[PDB]
Amino acid sequence: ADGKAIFQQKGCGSCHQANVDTVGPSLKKIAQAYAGKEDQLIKFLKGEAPAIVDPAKEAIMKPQLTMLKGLSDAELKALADFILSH
Amino acid sequence: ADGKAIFQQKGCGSCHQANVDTVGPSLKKIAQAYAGKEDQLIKFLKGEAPAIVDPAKEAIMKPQLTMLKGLSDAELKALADFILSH
Ligand code: HEC
Ligand code: HEC
Repeated sequence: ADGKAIFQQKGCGSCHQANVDTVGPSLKKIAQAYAGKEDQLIKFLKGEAPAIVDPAKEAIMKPQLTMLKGLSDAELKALADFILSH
Repeated sequence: ADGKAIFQQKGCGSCHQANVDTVGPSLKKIAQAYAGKEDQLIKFLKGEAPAIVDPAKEAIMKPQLTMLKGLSDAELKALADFILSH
């Protein structure tokens, strides 16, 4: 699986730039928060774990997770590993 | 159906403020573009009609439409009529 392609095509980049906080936190910031926590990042992406980066705006991000409900666990992992690479 | 509640809960407001263009066009701008074109706005929301407001960023908005695939046509109309009210 291609985490970069999934990220692109689900429209995530609109709120998540690599190195700058905008509507959502940067990928760099998310990657740092979830360093060594890949399993938890996958859980988050499933709606299974709490926001740990910007809880003030948790409810804004939550609905975006609905996009990901067609992905396998391997694809979710690939998406997580793309995020973590930043 | 409650178009305002649908808008809120699908997370649309993150990119669409009432009166200011941000990541996406303002609701006011969209409402003006689709004045007298409710049917076309509903088609757009279904993935059925082209972007007429900001075609440069059509591909950014498109994936957001996937959220709306659980809505009835009446609910899509309510969402359209909430947008149009601006
Ligand atoms: C409409 C803007 C928007 C879009 C589009 C968006 N996000 Fe977010 N995202 C946010 C906001 C706001 C936050 C901060 C709230 C939070 O931390 O949960 C956030 C936070 C996150 C976080 C950190 C969660 C945490 O632990 O705090 C991850 C991971 C994430 N988004 C992934 C994604 C992915 C993957 C996509 C594409 C499926 C996506 N986002 C699309 C707005 C967006
Ligand atoms: C990640 C930011 C983002 C989110 C969240 C978002 N949009 Fe958009 N939207 C855009 C962008 C960028 C445009 C400009 C491209 C375009 O006009 O299609 C746009 C344009 C539109 C338009 C005008 C389409 C046209 O004819 O040009 C409508 C209607 C719209 N969005 C409705 C919605 C609704 C309803 C939701 C919630 C289900 C939503 N948007 C969520 C970014 C977003």
